[PDB]
Amino acid sequence: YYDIDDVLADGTEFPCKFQYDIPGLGYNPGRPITKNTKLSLPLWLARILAIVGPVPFVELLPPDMFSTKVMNAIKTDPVALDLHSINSHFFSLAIKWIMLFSEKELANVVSELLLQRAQELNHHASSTSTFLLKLEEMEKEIYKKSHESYKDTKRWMFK
Amino acid sequence: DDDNTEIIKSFKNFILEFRLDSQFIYRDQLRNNILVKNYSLTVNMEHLIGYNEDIYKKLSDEPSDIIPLFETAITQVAKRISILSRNSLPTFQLILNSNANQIPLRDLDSEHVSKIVRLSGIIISTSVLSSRATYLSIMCRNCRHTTSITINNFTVSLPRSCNCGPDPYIIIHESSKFIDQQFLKLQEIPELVPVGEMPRNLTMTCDRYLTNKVIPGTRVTIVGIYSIYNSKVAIRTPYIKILGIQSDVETSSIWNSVTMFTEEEEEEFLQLSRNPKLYEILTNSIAPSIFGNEDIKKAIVCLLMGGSKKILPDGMRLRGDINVLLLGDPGTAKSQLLKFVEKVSPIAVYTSGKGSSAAGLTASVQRDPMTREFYLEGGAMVLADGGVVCIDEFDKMRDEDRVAIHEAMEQQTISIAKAGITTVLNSRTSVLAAANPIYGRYDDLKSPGDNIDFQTTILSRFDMIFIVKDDHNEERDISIANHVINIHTGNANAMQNQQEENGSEISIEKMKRYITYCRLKCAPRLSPQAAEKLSSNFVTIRKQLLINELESTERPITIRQLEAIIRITESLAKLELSPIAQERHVDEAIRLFQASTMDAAS
Amino acid sequence: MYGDLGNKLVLEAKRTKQLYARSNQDVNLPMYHEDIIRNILKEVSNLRKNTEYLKEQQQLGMLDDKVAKCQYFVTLLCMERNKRCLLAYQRLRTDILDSMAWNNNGLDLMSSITFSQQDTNNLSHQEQEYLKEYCDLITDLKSGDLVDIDLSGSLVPPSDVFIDVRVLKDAGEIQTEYGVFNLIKDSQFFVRQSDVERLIQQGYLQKI
Amino acid sequence: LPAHLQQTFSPEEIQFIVENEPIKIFPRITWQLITTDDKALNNMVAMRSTEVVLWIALLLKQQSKCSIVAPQWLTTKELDRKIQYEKTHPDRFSELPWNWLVLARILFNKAKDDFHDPIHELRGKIQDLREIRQIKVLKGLKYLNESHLQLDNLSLLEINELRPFITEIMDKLREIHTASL
Amino acid sequence: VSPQQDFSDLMKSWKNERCSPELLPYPHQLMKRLLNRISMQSQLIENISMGFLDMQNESKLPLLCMETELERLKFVIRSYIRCRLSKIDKFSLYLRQLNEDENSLISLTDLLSKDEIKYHDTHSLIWLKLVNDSILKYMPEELQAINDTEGSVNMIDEPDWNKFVFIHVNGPPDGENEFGKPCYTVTIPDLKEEVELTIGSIYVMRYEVIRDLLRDDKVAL
Ligand SMILES: Nc1ncnc2c1ncn2[C@@H]1O[C@H](COP(=O)(O)OP(=O)(O)NP(=O)(O)O)[C@@H](O)[C@H]1O
Repeated sequence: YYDIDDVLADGTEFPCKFQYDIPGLGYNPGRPITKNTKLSLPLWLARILAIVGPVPFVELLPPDMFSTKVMNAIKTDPVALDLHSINSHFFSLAIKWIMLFSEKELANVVSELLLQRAQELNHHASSTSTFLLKLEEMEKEIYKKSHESYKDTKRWMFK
Repeated sequence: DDDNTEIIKSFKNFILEFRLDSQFIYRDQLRNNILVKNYSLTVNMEHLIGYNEDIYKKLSDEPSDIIPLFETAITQVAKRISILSRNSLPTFQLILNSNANQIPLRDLDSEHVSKIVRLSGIIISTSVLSSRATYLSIMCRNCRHTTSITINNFTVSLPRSCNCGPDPYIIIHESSKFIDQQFLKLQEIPELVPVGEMPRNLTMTCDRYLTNKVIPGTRVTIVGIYSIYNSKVAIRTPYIKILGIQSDVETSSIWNSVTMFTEEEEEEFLQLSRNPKLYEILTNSIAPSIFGNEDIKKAIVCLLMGGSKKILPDGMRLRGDINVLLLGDPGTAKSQLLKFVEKVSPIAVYTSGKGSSAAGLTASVQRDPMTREFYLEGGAMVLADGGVVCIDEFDKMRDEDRVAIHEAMEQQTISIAKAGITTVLNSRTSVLAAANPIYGRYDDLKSPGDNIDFQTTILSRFDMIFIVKDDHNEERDISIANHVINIHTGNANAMQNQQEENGSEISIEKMKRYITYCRLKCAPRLSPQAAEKLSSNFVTIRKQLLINELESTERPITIRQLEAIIRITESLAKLELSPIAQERHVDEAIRLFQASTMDAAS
Repeated sequence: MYGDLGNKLVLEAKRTKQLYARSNQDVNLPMYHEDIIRNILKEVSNLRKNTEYLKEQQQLGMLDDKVAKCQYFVTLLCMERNKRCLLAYQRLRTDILDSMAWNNNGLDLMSSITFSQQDTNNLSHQEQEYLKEYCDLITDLKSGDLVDIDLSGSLVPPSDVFIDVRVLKDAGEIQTEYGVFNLIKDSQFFVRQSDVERLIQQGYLQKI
Repeated sequence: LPAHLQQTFSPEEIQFIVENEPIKIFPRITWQLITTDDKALNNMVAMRSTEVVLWIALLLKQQSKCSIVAPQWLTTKELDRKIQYEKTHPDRFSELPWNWLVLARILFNKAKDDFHDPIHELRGKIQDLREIRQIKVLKGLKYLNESHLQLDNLSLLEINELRPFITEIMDKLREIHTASL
Repeated sequence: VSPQQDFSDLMKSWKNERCSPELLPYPHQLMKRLLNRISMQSQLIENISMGFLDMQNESKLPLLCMETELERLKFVIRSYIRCRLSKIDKFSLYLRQLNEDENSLISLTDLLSKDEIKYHDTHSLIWLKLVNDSILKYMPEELQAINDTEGSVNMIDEPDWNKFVFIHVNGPPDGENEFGKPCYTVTIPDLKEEVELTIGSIYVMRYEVIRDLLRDDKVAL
């Protein structure tokens, strides 16, 4: 889409092995690659590669960032974990995998991640320290519109 | 204490009532910081003297007996601010600074003891974090009476009242609350007032949000209170408890670090990048003192920015930024120059050694003769990490860890396997070699090599090596000689640089903030073809110095020399604040080391 | 190695979004990358060159192979990919410039976009023609109203009503309109909000 | 293309909104003015209570040919009943004139002379009022969920200043949640 | 017809406008009488202003009061229109996606002002000039279209009726849709059940579920 982050979000590679042999290698001299050869792939191409085959072209193993490891890691103390370190595009992404793969539980978890995050993120409304570094890009911009709102507001409040 | 409670009301008044037109600055500051979890407030004593003189007159009198009271109210203030009731809320810290009036350290005796003293000095070494009590409670060893002590500041042994006796109480360690304490060892400023003697160090102590606020070895200002405690007649050890501490300009820096942001910087730093003269105007920042020597003058800049440092897996990592040689005849200005260079660095250590001033040039681990157990004592190179390396007398450097310089410059590290400790500790420090060459101009008609100790390899270890040759030549002098008498009185050249400040030139305390600024953004990099150009340039540098060596001349060149010139590219580029580097961009870095190639040809 | 090349470009698009975002706002777009998009273009033409070739090859020996069926469902994606990148790059590159139009012309008496938007040469000619054509279009919005608007002007609400503006090294006076207020270096006034709006954006007036 | 803000209103603007509200004044003066949205009036009785719009009163107060009445809601002893209601109702925000914060700054800037002892009093009471109200806001912010919001009594300044944060966020909430299906 | 109701609904339109999720109808039926009314006294005031030069061989207060009234009212419609022009640009494609379609309600004279449709297509057209001469040459065949593929996606966007916004409820009550407990209204959300509503209560939610109530003028924003 026309937000840079939308073409940028599919710039992430996901573990995927193909269910078929694929002559005309997309990458160098296969020319085919044998079925079930593991490869990290951009979501923009991969997203449909499941939708067409009724068995799909691609198997799509679970991503490294959605591991039980991380999924409960966030469940422990959401504020402390660094989202910038993980992707950094996550809410801009996890939304895409939860659409494409259509999961139901991790959602109810993830939403809460952003919730707690925002509970804190509002607390910076007042005029960082270590925190400002570790935010996701959308988590970084929410800060912009939110903060700058105040940043104008107080400047109005006095002269 | 209800007198103190009236004082409590007095400060609650002080906060709720006070106004700068119209917001109540401290009041805003509170709800601001409670979400920071700062739990502390910095109050101008002038808004205080402006609010009520009385409370200060008694505050300035025995502040020790009041400062906690001052807090007991503002910690209550948060109660009437943070939340509404009808948790747990930590007892506040307070940090007060004021313009005040500066006092020199050598004159501090008796008198002002147990009062406020603003003063600067400089910290030498940081003590390790030492945690101290905040709340503690105790059951009796005998009657099992449950005591609760709030330990407050600012010794005091545990109270014995419910055999029962003499004092049957041991801490409930499980339920207790705590705080850190720093124990600053800090030293008077280098300039005043040594008279003839040695600089004193007077010990002070941080706590809570004051801790780790100040780097070892940086210029700082502490206010605090002059006081004493026994610490094995009556002969008690002098010290100062700390409130509040403020960095001398900035110093901020640490860690990661600071801007913050004051937007005009980005623009003003970008306009610098849009100034074609900026590289060269940096060159004109470096020596208001030194007129001329523009070559090495361009050479200093590129170091400070930091060069390419790229970590590519596996653990292989190449250094930045590099090394430089000021070796040349006395009259080079290179010590005067270096005494510019270190003052330029945000963080660095000036070493004329041997090692400076008393420093083992490398950290020398030395046993605490009390309670045994070797501990690393720190080192000039160690403390200067991520900062400039200053060296004079490099003819004379310690030979054993001369090699630790032969190493730390390159591998960005020093390995100490000595005694117990095996830790390989970081010196990313970038060296500038200022030593005086053997016999001055006499190594010029000789083999210019082996000039440095007994091996030529040190040169390879260094990068930008520069031989400064001043013949007594006409008119290049008469203009700098003209420059001289202006420089001295009345600073007729130091006024002439202030209209270049308005016209062009940088302020250079700025230059700190510039180089601090663009060293924290990610490392710049060249496009491929300037590199291949380094390949056809150097294939002829190396070709040239085998052909130059057709005379069987001993020497000088390595493959770390080409790479050395590489790092100069990302240096001069990091000036630009550009992720890339242009062909010619790199090219004047080439012409910049090209004089050193003729240093090989001479 | 494939649709990646555009990602450098959209990354640059991120940074150049940041150069308008806080920013503080001086605008001044760095350049149109003519070289890199053409690298993309030689591969985007190469892609449909390969695909047109396969459209020949599918007709002969591939025989609508289920895999031969893939690369139309595959390479064309990167066509859409590039398109996304380029489009949004330019929609950025334009939205920023249309914004650069609206704010200032600019304002009286614009009277020209000349020297305004200092990029000039640096801004790619297709965008130069476009932009100037677009403010040609906005002049027609000055035609439609008949307010009078002063859409380009009067962005911020009025108050109240009189202010003191000081002139900065500006002469002047251009004040033939309304009445002649005699602009001199270090000259301030006491005047209503109305006349302010033009020379305050024209840079001549200052203090509010 | 407004760029800024853009969805939310600038406080600078919202003040222009509230400035359009009716209030009472005490005229010095005894054409028409015609205007548009004014109606009134014929030469308006001096030294008497009369209803007008704010901004006109602002300007004539700037000529001091009028005097603005303190709103009957704005008083010390009144602020007490409301803030007390505020402490004893940890969830509801009680009740307010709703343009008030703006009104406060507006009047204190100029109208300051007409009140009796607003100085060093109300600015504190409303600072604190805005305080406990602000924590009531911020504490209410943990119930934040899609899709329901009761802000009930909250001022347009109060709200608008924080608008981007709940709006923008809540979209990221609802979108993903219903997206689950 | 009340001149004050004109500006009341002018602000209603404006205030609703910037906060709005997406572009809504152009109130020409009332604005018209306005854009004329402004020039009415815009001309009148100068007659009594230069007529004030006739006494010159005192009361300027309502003079510049009246003057002020204009620029204060004239600025009003600016943000209103400009915002729409922006949302037009933002939606320029979708506007045509609804335009080429028969059903249901289109630009016509109905959604856009005459200047708005002119600006609309002139902008999208010149946009096409700029995009076509530069990145579509260079224009492989399936790529020759700027619109839905399908996926992803594009604009399309943004018929987002789902978005969150602040609102304030009001209507001239029968005391229609009022069910209690004190007050109206429903109706239940797409994935959830009823809340419901009262006028004194400001209830934030999806623009879809509440949209009719903007159309009904049952709630402020
Ligand atoms: N631009 C200049 N060039 C040369 N000399 C200068 C300059 N400006 C000042 N001087 C004077 O000349 C001296 C320059 O330093 P110099 O004689 O080279 O000693 P040095 O080499 O820097 N010290 P050392 O490292 O031990 O050899 C200073 O003592 C100044 O008094």
